[PDB]
Amino acid sequence: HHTDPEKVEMYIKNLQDDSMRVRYNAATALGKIGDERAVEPLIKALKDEDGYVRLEAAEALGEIGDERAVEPLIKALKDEDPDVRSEAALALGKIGDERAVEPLIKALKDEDRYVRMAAAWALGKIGGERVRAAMEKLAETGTGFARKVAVNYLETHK
Amino acid sequence: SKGEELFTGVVPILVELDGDVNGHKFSVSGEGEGDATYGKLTLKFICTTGKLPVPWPTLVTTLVQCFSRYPDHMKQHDFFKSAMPEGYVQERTIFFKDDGNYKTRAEVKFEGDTLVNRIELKGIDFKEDGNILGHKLEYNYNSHNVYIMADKQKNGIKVNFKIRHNIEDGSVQLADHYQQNTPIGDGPVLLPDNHYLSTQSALSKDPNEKRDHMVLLEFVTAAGITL
Repeated sequence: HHTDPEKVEMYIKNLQDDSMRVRYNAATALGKIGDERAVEPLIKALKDEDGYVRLEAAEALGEIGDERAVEPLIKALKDEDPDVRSEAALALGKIGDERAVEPLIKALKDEDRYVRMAAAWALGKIGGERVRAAMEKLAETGTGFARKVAVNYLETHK
Repeated sequence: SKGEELFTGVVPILVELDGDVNGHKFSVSGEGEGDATYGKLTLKFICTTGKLPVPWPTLVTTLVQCFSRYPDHMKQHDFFKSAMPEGYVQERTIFFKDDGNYKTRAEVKFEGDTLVNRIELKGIDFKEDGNILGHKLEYNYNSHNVYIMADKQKNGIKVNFKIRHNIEDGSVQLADHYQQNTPIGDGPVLLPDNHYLSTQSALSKDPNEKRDHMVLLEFVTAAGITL
């Protein structure tokens, strides 16, 4: 598909603007736009001094769906801020990489509920056998929120 | 689906809300029209009870997802349309980061041939010098993704998302939305694989209207599945 290079430049630049609302908007923008040139800059936005900015940059990388950002996202799951680590989960379920199956299953056990909920979807999205596998094991090794999820997938998915 | 046939052109819309936030009673009502062919929603909502105790954005989400533009290949996943015209029930719980929380119950259905949303809101724990009760929020909205996932156990969907409300001279007040929808009638409905929706909303103000109001321009368009 086609990406307006004028805006692409602008927004990747704006990613290092003094104002945070600016660089927050640049994240959302570049996610929708979906250009490969924004992936690298967005992983470096993933370490942004501001949390809300880190946060978008995450889902932004999810939207763009490039397999490059899988690892940095997995590391971003461990972010201090929970909201950021939630959107990182969601992002990883979008990309659909199997490499996020474990770190997501680990997040089903996260302290914050939204982050537990995010992962749930994300895994549900990725699916297939390597998910179906870890789910069947979790119906026994798991407990509480996480356990409730495992059974629900094995209910729905084959 | 039989529901989707209804939304083929432009369909008029109506919304009514009764709310109570930390005691502050109020009610909102709105009128407009929606072309699911473009995912477009265009409406005007007004506080009937004079002044609104909260900032308009909070209520956006609670105050129709049947007008969502589902692509051709994903047409099997529009639970909302499928549930019509009998309609569906949208129950939410909205935790504001470092502030209070809402509980809502909406009844979204077709009346004659107008889409109608009837909501019943309950707010608690909201800080008085909070952003909500302190009206510290900008008059605009962001693009968000609404994460959808079927509920085999019940017979509908668990929806979840995290709204980002801009502060006037500040960052962002978050809002974890925990949603759940369920059908009104007993008809058969589509239950979808995990996908999401991509929203674009615009807030504006009519100069001629003197009441407490909001002018909304939405564009929900579904994404996720691939074929």
